[PDB]
Amino acid sequence: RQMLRKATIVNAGSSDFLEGEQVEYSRVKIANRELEANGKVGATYSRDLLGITKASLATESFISAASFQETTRVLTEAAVAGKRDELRGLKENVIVGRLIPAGTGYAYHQDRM
Amino acid sequence: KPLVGTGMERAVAVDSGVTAVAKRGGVVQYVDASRIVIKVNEDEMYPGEAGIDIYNLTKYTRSNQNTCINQMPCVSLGEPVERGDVLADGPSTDLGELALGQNMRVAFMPWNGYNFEDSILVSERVVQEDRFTTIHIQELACVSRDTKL
Amino acid sequence: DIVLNPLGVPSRMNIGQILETHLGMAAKGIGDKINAMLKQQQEVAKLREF
Amino acid sequence: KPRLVDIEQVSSTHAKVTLEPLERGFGHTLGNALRRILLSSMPGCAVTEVEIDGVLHEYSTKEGVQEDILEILLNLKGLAVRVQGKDEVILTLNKSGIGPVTAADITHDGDVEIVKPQHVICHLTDENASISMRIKVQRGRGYVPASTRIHSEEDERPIGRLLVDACYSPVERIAYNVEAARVEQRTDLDKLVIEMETNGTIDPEEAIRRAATILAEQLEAFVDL
Amino acid sequence: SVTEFLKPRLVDIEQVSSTHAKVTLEPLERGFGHTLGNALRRILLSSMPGCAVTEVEIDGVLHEYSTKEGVQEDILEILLNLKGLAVRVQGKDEVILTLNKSGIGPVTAADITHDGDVEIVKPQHVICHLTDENASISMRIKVQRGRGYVPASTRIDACYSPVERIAYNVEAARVEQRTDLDKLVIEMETNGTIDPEEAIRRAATILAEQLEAFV
Amino acid sequence: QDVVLGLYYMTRDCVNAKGEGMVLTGPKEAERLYRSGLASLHARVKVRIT
Amino acid sequence: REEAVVWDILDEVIREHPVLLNRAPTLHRLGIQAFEPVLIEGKAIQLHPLV
Amino acid sequence: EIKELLKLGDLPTSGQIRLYDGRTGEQFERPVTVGYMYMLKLNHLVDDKMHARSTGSYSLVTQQPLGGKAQFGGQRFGEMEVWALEAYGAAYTLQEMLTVKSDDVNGRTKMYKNIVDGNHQMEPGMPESFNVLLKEIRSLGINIELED
Amino acid sequence: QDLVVTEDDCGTHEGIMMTPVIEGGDVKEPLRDRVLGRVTAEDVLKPGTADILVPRNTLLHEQWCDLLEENSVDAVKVRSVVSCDTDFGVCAHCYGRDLARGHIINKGEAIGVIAAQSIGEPGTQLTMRTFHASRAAAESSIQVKNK
Amino acid sequence: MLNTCYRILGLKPTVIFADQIMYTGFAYAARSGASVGIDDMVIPEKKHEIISEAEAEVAEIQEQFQSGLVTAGERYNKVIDIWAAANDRVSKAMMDNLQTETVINRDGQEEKQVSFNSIYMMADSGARGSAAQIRQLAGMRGLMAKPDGSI
Repeated sequence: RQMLRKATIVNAGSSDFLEGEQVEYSRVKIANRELEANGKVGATYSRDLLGITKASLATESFISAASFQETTRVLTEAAVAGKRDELRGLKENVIVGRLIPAGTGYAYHQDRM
Repeated sequence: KPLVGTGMERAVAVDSGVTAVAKRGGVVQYVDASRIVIKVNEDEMYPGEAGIDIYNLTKYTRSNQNTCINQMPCVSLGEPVERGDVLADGPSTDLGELALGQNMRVAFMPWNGYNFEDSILVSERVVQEDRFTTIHIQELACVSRDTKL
Repeated sequence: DIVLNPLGVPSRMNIGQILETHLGMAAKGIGDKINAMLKQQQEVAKLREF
Repeated sequence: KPRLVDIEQVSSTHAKVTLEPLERGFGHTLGNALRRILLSSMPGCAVTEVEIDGVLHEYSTKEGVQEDILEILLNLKGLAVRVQGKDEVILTLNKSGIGPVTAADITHDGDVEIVKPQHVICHLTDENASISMRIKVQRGRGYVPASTRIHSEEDERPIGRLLVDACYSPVERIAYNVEAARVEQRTDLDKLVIEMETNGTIDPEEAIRRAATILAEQLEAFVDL
Repeated sequence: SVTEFLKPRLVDIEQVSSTHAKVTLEPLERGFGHTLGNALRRILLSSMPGCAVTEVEIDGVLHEYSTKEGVQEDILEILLNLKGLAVRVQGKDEVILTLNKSGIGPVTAADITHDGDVEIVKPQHVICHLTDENASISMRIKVQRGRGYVPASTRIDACYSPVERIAYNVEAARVEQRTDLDKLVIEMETNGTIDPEEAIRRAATILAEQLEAFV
Repeated sequence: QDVVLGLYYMTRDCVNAKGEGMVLTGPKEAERLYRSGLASLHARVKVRIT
Repeated sequence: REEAVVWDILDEVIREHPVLLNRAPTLHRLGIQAFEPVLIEGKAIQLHPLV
Repeated sequence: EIKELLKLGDLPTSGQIRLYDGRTGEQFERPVTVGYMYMLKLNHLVDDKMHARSTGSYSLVTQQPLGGKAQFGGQRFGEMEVWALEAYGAAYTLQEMLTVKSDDVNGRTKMYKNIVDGNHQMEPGMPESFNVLLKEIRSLGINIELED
Repeated sequence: QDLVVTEDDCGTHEGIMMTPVIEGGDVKEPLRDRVLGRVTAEDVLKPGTADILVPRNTLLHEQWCDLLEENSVDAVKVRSVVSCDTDFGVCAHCYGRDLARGHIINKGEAIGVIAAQSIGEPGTQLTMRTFHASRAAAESSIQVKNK
Repeated sequence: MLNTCYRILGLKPTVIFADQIMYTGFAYAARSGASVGIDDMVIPEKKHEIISEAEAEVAEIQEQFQSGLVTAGERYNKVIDIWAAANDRVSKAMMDNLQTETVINRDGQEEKQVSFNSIYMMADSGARGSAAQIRQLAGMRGLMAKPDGSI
């Protein structure tokens, strides 16, 4: 249920035709298009489903990616691609001394963010 | 000692070089704690001045793994000795037998689980008999000098 | 003196433990007898023959 | 009531006491209760502090002796003493020559009497040797190492007095037996036949009488409350 | 002195009702939580003088293994109901009594002739129940005197004890300048006509009585 | 190990034992079988279990 | 120098402040299980048999 | 051979004697096997494995404590126990080990101020050890500076 | 890593059906262990009445209700982590409810770590499987043991 | 049982149930006071029978090796299957001559029971491990293959 996320895009619009996008981008983009914004651009997404290594590579975090993977490449990658973190997940918070939403944390993170 | 032995013990301790091994055969002169001196009688040396074997017994000494090494006498005050007989037992050795540990009364039942998970009870008559006593010995060293004034 | 668990003995496997112990008693049971000959100050020929 | 009669006294060391009358749950009780009294709670006599003439610290080897100090420390632990007259006494072991060290050869000071003579403490090898041990003894109750003496100090000025693990208990072995019995004018009694071994440090009557009064002492509060 | 020690001290008792009790003891030496604890277990069971049912003659039944006309409870059940019934006697030694009862209703416990030197402690005890129609039973009960338990099997069941249950617990405790001391927490249940204090005080004095000869 | 076992070691259709079958109420039970003669295992005793 | 009074004062906090204990390898949510401290005069750490 | 020697010394063939307890006093239901195991002693005793140190000294690279069996009683946590710790639903018992009281020396020392009295409440800032992430990449020839 | 409970509940009422595997011969896996703590979307048992409810719980009590009575109904609709509306994190009614003290613990909780660790230690249990005829009678011909 | 405690009752009462299973369950382990002895366990007296049967059934095929009736590849398999048929037979002969062997008189005499000896009450109860473990100590040794994989 975690693996089944990445997808090849089907239809054309604001999304990039047939490129790589997650479930969290795909479903939200489809949903917002229906009955307010735009009908046609409402693009379907055909599934790209992987294993333990290749899927976990795709981190929205550039602090975190630059620790688990070959840091020979990824600290340099997060640097090269000029990528800016701005995430609210469990990866980045362990590292830079920020708060994880975990147990009681959630009660605070519901009030904070 | 082990009271359930095997048969190997007599060759091992002798060929170890740990225990005091008598090269030649005669009669013991002066047993001390420190050193055991032995008259040869049988052969006599090549140039002159009789045989006479001497053994400097090593006591309260150190090893690499932080322990005690003590050699201790066996044979009596003025007794005879043959070529290849143990005179002094080293540390954790006794009368041509390898001791290592000791002899223990052991039962095979639980005791409200004071033996839960392969654990051991022990009685106080173990510790009171002054059995498993050991010295863990440590080097505490110092260097001061090395200057140009 | 010491007390062990009987619970490890069948999970992983030792019968020598059983044999050494029952022979240890056997060794020391004959041993307990031989002392008494000297504890009573008896000795002479008998001790040899046992 | 029960009756403490009929003791098979075989030597000063060993003992075989019998008890003819005791009630139905009372052979097993006191029998087992006194097992756990006559082991921990046992006032006796043993070696504590000793000053060597020729040695200050242990871990050394004497000129003209086979046995090391650590060995001899333990030889002293197993030695049996009886004291009647004073509380604590200092004694001396003046000995010299070719011969094996017995046990008796001390100056028998005031009311000091030893029970066992054949104990091998040490051996002497050389001709004109000489040792003169200034031994000290204390009085206690249970088994005592040395750490508890260090905890409570104040006015302290000895170093030469080398310490020996103390063994304040007279009892070597404890075994109570229970068997059924017939007596004129009665129904059923559990006979307490008690098999005891002591180090030569206490006679069988005094030990039991003390253990009975010590029980009585503890049970005084129970009866009062 | 150098022979004396420190004696125990109770004064921490959890008193729940007249029947049950939960006593604690803060101080006792090593070797002395387990002793007395286990010694008194084997005192407070066999040597406990009380009063209980022994021999009984039924009016319409001779042998036990039968079924009565107009009662739910069997005889074997009722035998046990009688065993648990609690009696105190002061004057006499052994007495014969009768259970004259009849009608629509539950068998109480009071409806006996309160004889001479007989005092009962408990009135609400369900011994039996009587059913439809009137019914009638008149039990000629007999009692003896003893010390410990005697069953029916040995008699070629009597229950001579005020003690219901015995449980001593042993747990560790901390005191100032010391290593380990065994706290005797004693869980006791009585119902054989005796409050918890008197039983223990008697058992202590009975022990003292036996130990008087020893001393 | 020692937990599991103990419970069965007590809770078993035991062979005869000393007892045959003496009936008991409830509070009296545990004890009679702890007290004397009557073992702890037995098999077969009926009870007013509340 | 180590003292007798120190012990008595610290009998109070032990009930108020717990202990979190684990093995050298832990993988489950059954590693970091924590326990209320209780007074003992013995070096090697006593615990439950279930856990 | 066992039993003939057992026969020479007046001993049971079962090797099982029903013994009266020294504790309670009563005999066991079944006959307990007793023997002599010849138990022995081994090197890694209590002191070798037992360590516990509160506060004091620190390592030379980073503001963290030291390796082990030399100066400070560190005793590492590893990746395994962190994954454990996170799941135990606890934010503090992670942070205390990795921000409040390890990576920051001064984070301990401003909390040495806060603990004793009983005032409490947390303030970290930056976690010190991760500046070594930033700096070693800075020296690699890549640019890292806290902008925005 | 970062995949966790947030928010309230699943809006959509779709999911995967629950059956046994029914492997070859005898019952290797039953229905009883499968349903434990898994929410119902619609779920119609009987021949068209009511039985099971729109949001109510399949804890411990309603199981013996659906497993001792109405045994004929083998197939029942069940939700899943994928089968939800909100995509960031995941919705609570979808998963299931496997825990310690009280059934259903609070909102905002790890999940992804429960499984991955609870598959962590049994990663020691498996042993790579240690070194583990064509007769024309018993296998070609299908045989039944029970009535 | 603790399942059905914690499933029916709750949190307040179920702590009381589980505690004793330990404390008393350990107190229950010592009071029995069983044993670890040689005679505690009883191997079947017919050893030279099922083994020599296993020998002869194989020797029947081992004569088919020397002569010529079976094929060289299946010859190993038939010898193995015939040995392995008796391995289960000796284990079953063990398990039957162990578990259901009492023979005791209960008042009216002549009655069979479940034998509660040493390792049975380790195994039945379920201390740890299994029955295939116990069998080794007892009867037949477990077969270990060559370094390649075949036997």
